[PDB]
Amino acid sequence: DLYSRYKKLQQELEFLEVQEEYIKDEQKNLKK
Amino acid sequence: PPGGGEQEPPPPPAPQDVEMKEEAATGGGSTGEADGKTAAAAAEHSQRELDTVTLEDIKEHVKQLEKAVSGKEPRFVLRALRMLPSTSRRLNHYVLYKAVQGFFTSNNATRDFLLPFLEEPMDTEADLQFRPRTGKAASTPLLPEVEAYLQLLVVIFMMNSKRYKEAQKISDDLMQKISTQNRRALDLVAAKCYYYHARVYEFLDKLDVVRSFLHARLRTATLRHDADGQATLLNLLLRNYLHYSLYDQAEKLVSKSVFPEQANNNEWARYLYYTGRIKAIQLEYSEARRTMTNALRKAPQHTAVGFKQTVHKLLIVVELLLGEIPDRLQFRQPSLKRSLMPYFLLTQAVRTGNLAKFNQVLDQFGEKFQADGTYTLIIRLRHNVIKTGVRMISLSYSRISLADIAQKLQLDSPEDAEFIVAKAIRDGVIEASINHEKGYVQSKEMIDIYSTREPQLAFHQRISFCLDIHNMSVKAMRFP
Amino acid sequence: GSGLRQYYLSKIEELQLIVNDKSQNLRRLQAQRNELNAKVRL
Amino acid sequence: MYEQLKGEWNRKSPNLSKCGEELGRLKLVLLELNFLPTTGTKLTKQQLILARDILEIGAQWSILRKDIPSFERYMAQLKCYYFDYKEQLPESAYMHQLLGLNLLFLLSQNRVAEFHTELERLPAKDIQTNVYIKHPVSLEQYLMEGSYNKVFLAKGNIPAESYTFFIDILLDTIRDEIAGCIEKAYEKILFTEATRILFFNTPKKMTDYAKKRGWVLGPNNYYSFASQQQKPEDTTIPSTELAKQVIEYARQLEMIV
Amino acid sequence: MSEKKQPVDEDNWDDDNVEDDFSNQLRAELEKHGYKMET
Amino acid sequence: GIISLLDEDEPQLKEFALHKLNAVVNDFWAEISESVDKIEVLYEDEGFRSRQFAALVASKVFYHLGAFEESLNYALGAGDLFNVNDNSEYVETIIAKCIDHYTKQCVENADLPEGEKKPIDQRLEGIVNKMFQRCLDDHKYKQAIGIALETRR
Repeated sequence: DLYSRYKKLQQELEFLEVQEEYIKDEQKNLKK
Repeated sequence: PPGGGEQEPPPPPAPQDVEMKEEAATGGGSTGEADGKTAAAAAEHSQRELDTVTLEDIKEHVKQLEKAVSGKEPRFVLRALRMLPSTSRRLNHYVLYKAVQGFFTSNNATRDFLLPFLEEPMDTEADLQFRPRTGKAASTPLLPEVEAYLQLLVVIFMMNSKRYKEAQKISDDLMQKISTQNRRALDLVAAKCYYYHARVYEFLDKLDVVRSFLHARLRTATLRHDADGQATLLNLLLRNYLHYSLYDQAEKLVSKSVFPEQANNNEWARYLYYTGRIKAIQLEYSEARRTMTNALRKAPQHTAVGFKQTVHKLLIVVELLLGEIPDRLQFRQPSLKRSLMPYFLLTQAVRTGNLAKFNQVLDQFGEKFQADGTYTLIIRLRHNVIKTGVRMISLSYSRISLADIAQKLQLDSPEDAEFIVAKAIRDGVIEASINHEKGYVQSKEMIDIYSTREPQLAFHQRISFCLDIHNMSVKAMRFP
Repeated sequence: GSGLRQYYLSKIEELQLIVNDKSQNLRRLQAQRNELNAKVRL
Repeated sequence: MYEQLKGEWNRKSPNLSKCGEELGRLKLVLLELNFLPTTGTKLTKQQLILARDILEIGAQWSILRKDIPSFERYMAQLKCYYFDYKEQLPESAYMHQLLGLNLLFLLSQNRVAEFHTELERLPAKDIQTNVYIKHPVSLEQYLMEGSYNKVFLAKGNIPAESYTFFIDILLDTIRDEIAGCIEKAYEKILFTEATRILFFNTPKKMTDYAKKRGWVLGPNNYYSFASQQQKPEDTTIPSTELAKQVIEYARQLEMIV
Repeated sequence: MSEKKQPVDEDNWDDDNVEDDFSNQLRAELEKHGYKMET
Repeated sequence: GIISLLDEDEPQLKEFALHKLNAVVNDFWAEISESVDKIEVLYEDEGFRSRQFAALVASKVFYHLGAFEESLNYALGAGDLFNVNDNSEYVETIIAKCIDHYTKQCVENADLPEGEKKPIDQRLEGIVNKMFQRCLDDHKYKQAIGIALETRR
């Protein structure tokens, strides 16, 4: 688990960030 | 007996109710935000942390005999909290021991029993993951005890309780710390315990053990956790380094740890004063008088906290020595009326030419001056005596003569005229040019602050400031 | 533990803290986006 | 153990082998039990007492041989012993003037920040007593307003020695600044004002101001120059970077925060 | 906070004026004309 | 002062110099920040008979200085005096940085296994495989496999 903890948090980083950019996209499009 | 007897049904129950429930809600919501609230870095029980800052200092000092607060400790420390049944049992005990305080006699805990009360948190499947809960449970042993202001034979027991709490630092640094962010709460606890433990080492000798331990507890900062522990421990580091007469200050300047960031308008404000006197001890030259004004104007919201009188006193002392000559009657607080009289006479003889009156006042009130920790004021105040006069006339006359400006400032000799015409140029106390073909110190003036890019210089930082404010709003809005 | 475990136990520290914060931020952005969706829908 | 205790102490220092041999005594002085912490055994602090005084005469050898870095070296371990980590008893009668030669050491060499972090360790020992500091401290008070040559009207007062090594550095420390002040915008006080009032009864000091500085004294005076630029203000140099600042302004203001 | 290390508990520029910077405000100064009936 | 304790160039004060280095090796790395050349040049001595020790105390100070890599470099240049010193709670910082630099360096070498490969230091890996021995001893092996993956070995 502990090594898979450290891998799974990594996987929880970028897949979480793509949503961060994603809401930017959605908001800017919604303005239009 | 008939007088003093009828006057203790009401006194006990007040702390019995509100002193009961306050930290009950504190530990309650704080515990729920320790289990939950992974972003518990800013707890609303941190405002309850502040409410505990001013809470016990005025609420309760003694354990409130007649069975008001004495039974709190045996109740509140008996917290096993195994699981929901064995924790709803303690939920029952919150009210169950209340019959013990009211009807029966509480468990007397005159700062001798709290140490053996540190077994109740261990009894019946002890909880160690709640090092915040047991941490405030480590503050509470001091809370009646230290806040009683004894410093009498229980200073050492203070020290032992804080050794158990430093063992709670050991528990954070060693025991089940899975990014729980509790040091930044344990840094506030380390703050509180080391204010009155600071006093503890004021009622005793030096603190060098807390110097090395302070370099260690500070050492762990900046590596894993850094928030207000480096700030507060740095200030405690500075206060008695300054309090002791030694080199002590260029070590502080070389102490390149000056940027523990925003301290919520409380730590940072005084922080500018701790660093401010430091920059003052090396003949401050208008670089830190601005940060003295800054610190005095940052967090004045209290009412004469006690060191605020010292910042208000020492602030314009350096400015008088530098360029300015305002008095210090502007904030004539009742808190200031008795702390103004020596300094009141202090600043008059500077601008006035009666240096004999200045020595009269200095010999008159030097005892208060020596109590203020400003010994070196006279060694450099005669500096700004003639520099204050020459600044005055230098401001008055535009094309003034140096062969005339001396004779008015009780110079009395042409040779004495130009002993002040040797460093005023390099210093910048007046903008003029001295000549021997014409020994006339004629000044000049310029414009184009509006015609040179002064305003856009002054504007950029504050533009960033306002956009900072916008960023703070957008970041601190959408909680619901 | 100290030599072998502590390097990963102490390195999942910030891997957990970052996802700890960006969920708060993420839900902030979610609330705003849903505001826009309701408005332009109506 | 006590090698050459007073071999050449009062008479003179004819042989420098006693120098390195005394420093061989400091080999054991620093290494008997400790030198900094000095944890226990106060009796080991006694040869740190004499270890201090031997460093004092050692700095008296450095003052004789113009030995600045070794001089401060002696004063360090000295002052290291006076901030000995243990509260021991009285050191000697030789501390207060020793710190007098330290304070004259550091005062004349433009060490003001170092200066004012030195007079704050013995609060009332260097104000109304310890003339070996009182002359340096009133000295610095002379170095406060304009009393730099007034010091030289006050040179004839020394408690023990000539103080030549810092009445001379107090010469130079006023020499760079009289040279700078004359280099300032000024109209040439003649040879008699720059050469007779100050110091230097017509030595090659005229080579000092004539060579180290300008003011070429040929026709009966020193001679200035412009000492100024031509006011080269472009003001369109920031025409690029400031546009960058605005681009950042609308940048962050336009960004979805 | 929680220090209370104090003693027991404009007049700066306007009194800095009116007492010392001001001269004819606390005391009189108008006698010069008696020193001016000959100049 | 007190600082000009080290103004002698004597030979036995070179071995007493180290005896003062490990004595003052703990806290005042703020002072050693101005005392870097006093440790660097002290490290630079062919006639110094305790070589790499100035890199011991150097790796002490440069951490405080803020050079997370410099204390690692001179910790490499500390010789046996550093490799023997691996049981502590402070050293876990510099060794954590060591395994960071190590695993990233090994991912780099695994990138291009031929041509212009950044050579890994022998003393760089000497505490690496030693730490893997800690992986062999401290009763846990998801760690030992973990660094095995990242190490590209």
